[PDB]
Amino acid sequence: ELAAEDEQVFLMKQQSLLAKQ
Amino acid sequence: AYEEFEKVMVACFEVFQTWDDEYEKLQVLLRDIVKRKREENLKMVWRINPAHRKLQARLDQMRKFRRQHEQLRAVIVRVLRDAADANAIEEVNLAYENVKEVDGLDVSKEGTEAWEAAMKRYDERIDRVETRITARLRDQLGTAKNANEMFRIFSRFNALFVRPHIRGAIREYQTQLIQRVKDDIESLHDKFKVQYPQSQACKMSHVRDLPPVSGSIIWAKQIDRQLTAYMKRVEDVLGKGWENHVEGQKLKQDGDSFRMKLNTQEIFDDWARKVQ
Amino acid sequence: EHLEQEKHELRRRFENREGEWEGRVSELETDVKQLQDELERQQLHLR
Amino acid sequence: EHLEQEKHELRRRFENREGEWEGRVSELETDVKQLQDELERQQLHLR
Amino acid sequence: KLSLNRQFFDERWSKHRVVSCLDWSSQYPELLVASYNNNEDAPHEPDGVALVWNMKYKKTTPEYVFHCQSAVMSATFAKFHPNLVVGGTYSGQIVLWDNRSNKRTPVQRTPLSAAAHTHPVYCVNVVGTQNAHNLISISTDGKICSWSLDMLSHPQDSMELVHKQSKAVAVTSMSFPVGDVNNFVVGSEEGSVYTACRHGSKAGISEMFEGHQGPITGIHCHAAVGAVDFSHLFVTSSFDWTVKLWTTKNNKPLYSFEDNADYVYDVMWSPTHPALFACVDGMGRLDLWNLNNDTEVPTASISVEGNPALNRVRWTHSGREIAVGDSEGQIVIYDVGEQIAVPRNDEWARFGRTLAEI
Amino acid sequence: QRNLGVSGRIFTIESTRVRGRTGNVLKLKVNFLPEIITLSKEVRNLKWLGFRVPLAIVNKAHQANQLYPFAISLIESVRTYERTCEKVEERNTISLLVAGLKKEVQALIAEGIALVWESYKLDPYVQRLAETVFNFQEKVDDLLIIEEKIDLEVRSLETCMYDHKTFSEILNRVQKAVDDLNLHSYSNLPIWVNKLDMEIERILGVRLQAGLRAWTQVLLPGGEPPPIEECRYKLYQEMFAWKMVVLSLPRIQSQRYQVGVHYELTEEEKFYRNALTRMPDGPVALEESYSAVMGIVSEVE
Repeated sequence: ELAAEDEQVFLMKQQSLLAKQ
Repeated sequence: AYEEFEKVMVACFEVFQTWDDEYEKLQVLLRDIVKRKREENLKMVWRINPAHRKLQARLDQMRKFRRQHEQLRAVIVRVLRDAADANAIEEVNLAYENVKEVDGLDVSKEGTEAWEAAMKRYDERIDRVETRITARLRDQLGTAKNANEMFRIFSRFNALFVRPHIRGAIREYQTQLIQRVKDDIESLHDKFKVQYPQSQACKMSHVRDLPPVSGSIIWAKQIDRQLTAYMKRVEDVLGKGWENHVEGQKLKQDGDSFRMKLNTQEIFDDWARKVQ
Repeated sequence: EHLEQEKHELRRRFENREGEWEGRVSELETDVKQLQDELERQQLHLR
Repeated sequence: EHLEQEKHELRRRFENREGEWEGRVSELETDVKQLQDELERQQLHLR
Repeated sequence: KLSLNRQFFDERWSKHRVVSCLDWSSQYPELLVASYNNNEDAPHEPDGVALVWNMKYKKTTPEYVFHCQSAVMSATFAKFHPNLVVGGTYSGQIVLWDNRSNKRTPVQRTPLSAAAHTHPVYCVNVVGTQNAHNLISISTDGKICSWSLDMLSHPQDSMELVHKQSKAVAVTSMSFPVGDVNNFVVGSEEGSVYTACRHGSKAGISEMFEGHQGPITGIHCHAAVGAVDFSHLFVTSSFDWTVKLWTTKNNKPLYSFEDNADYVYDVMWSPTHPALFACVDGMGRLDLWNLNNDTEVPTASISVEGNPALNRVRWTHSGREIAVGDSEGQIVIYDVGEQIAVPRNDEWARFGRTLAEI
Repeated sequence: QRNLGVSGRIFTIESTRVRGRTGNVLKLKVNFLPEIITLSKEVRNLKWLGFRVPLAIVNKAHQANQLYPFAISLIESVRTYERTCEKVEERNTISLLVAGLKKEVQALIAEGIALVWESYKLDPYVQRLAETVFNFQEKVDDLLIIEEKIDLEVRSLETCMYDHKTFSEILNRVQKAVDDLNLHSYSNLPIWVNKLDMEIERILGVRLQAGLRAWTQVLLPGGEPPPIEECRYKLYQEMFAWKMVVLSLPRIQSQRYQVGVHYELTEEEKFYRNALTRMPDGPVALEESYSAVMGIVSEVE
């Protein structure tokens, strides 16, 4: 079962990617 | 001939483009000089109208003109290949001759007004040719009774539908034919939904010494061919740009998604793996 | 190579329009300067 | 990839300077417009 | 005298949102499409709404309901496609709604690219004959694009409108002469009308009209066609508390009707009477001026109950009914007295004489 | 004082509080403030009014207006992603099917977080994000309509006449809806249909219980139902005619289109033969059917 990430965890991950850049 | 005319036109436009670029370079140089020697010239007027621009526009009018004639004329030699057909052909030829009488290279006021009058006459004559053609467009339904005959009339005259006035005349037949084609591809969906081993094609292909894997691949290939044929029918019916039409969009999306599943590469790969 | 002709052409066109704008703003600046001088002179001449 | 970033940057710089120059020219155009109107009133005042 | 006929108001869809535009279907003249912008008090609700009400019934509900992503600032019926409803939105999308499909969400929408619109589209209209027609749309950045209702992925024609010194014309209104497809008028935020041409050697803005002192809300060309040609006439309302008559010939106003004590938001000629034109004012007042009978004070008038600002006036095609959309979002329909609505035989000659007097 | 301008990253994942949720809900916005959009109209309007706008603000406003066409495309594209995702969260049933499409949009949005406004890739990227999010919204809207149809039909099985053709007609309509889902390529379709199959099996199992008891009552919801050994054979033959009303129905298939892909389907997969084991009251109702046949035969013998 391929499952899309929840919006909250996805946005937390993207925040982590953005801040550390 | 039109190709030779195009060659001459592109040579002339190369000449004009060279004038433009080189005059721009010179203008840069003279502006630099005027900056350097500003005290020596009190007048800052910088506008010049080259004499040949009046020709450059005029020459362009032939380049735009003959194209709009040739794109018509060749089409009327193909699709109209009925007394109306010969009447339209001779009317177009007469219109072109009438415009051809005026001295195109004349550039003065007399040339300008003669050119404008001749182009107006040719425009009204061609507008009349388009009405003489819409008459045959109505005789389409006047003659054809079944869907196939009407579609074949659509396909034979397909280039003629590229014209702007012609396309809007035919709108009621387009909806009917697109609905019929939707019914056809729905029937194809029904045939493919019935899996191959249960289909009559499997049994009858086994009868004719055809092996089973080849039978399945052949069946899927024919369904793919028929989907291609129906999409081409839609393209002929709605002309160019059918991918983004109101009724062609759903057709294209369903056709693409269906053709994605008509692929038989997996069957061949599985057969090769099993035999190896 | 195709982009390089385009690139040099764009860099040159930038200066081509810039020179025209510099000339226009300079000459209009001198025009307003002359107008101001004339206005001051005429104001003094009035009284 | 690298010379495309540079190309887009140069295009936007040219458009920005074009914006600057049209702003300055339109400004100076209003400056003569109003000052000339004042000059016409001033010459009428002489009389 | 005007008599209140109906009040169209849906609690669910037309509540706390103003009416953005009005239009009557040409084929089915008992239908009114009305746009409604976003409701700030309902963020979760759809932003753009388009309600199609029907008069032949007495149902209080909208006959059809549509809504789209961005606020609908304009909407019109497709004249030759009876099943479509076009709508210009705040974003520049030209949404198209199909009544056959049970989907309220637009069945098409133009791209938000440079090739297409990217500013609010207050002006949309279908112009042409059945065998050759286009959808002309003009946005507030001056860009004008001609689509076909069959094709909304990209525009058939497009150009930006500039008059002098390559300055944008911030179009807010648009109207065409009757039976014409080439010439039209556009009012701008700057407060100047512009007569413009659609296709030709001189394609673009042609002439400028400087009369108004505030932004133009709505321009309407003369609609009545009969013995004496008046197609060159057009009226314009504006924020300068004025409604100005105009001819395409002159460059200055013919006559200015400043009876209004507030803004004037929309003006429209009657479709039948040549001299009757109705203007709506921000104080809640709808005024019909019959220039033949009275060129100076409103021939008839009536205020909506509760004095709500009136945004969009729109005649019925028969000329016997005028619909006004208020800030509340309730459409109020007023039946016009036959003595005013019905033109007498000599009203056209009388309007000729009255125009000569001006 | 505001220092209005546009530059840098195109998105900004801001922290916002939602009532009833202790955690701060993150929301995605395009890095193009509404004040910039107001500035473009402000500068244009004040100029015609005759106010000499400072040339510094004209430069700031003019700079961002060049980027306005891309900004408005992303703002609605981003907003469309939020509302389409809101619709999915409303209906947990359709969550699996949009897994494939939601993956792509999260990939395209993941691509955009790395870009900056000056990137030449912003031209193809805005069209891609705008187009894909439109595709996400259109497919989700269709799914809400397609599943409502499947949900109305599966609830129709509970309250339809106990005749084989009526049952077949309902499943025929449910099968067509599954086939359209197969064409669109919504992911996880085999997993979802299996859940739909078990709920259809439960409903048919419940209806079969009413069928047997109603059949048992006539012998001594449920529809309107030689030697001694032939009487027993005839009664069971009649019962098998009643039992086959439901057990002979076709089984909903999720991959009707994957044709030429050869996987053999057994009798159990083809039909609801196993529905007899899904009676709510266990095998009790089946025993009463057999017992009643034994009771009549006992009396006749």
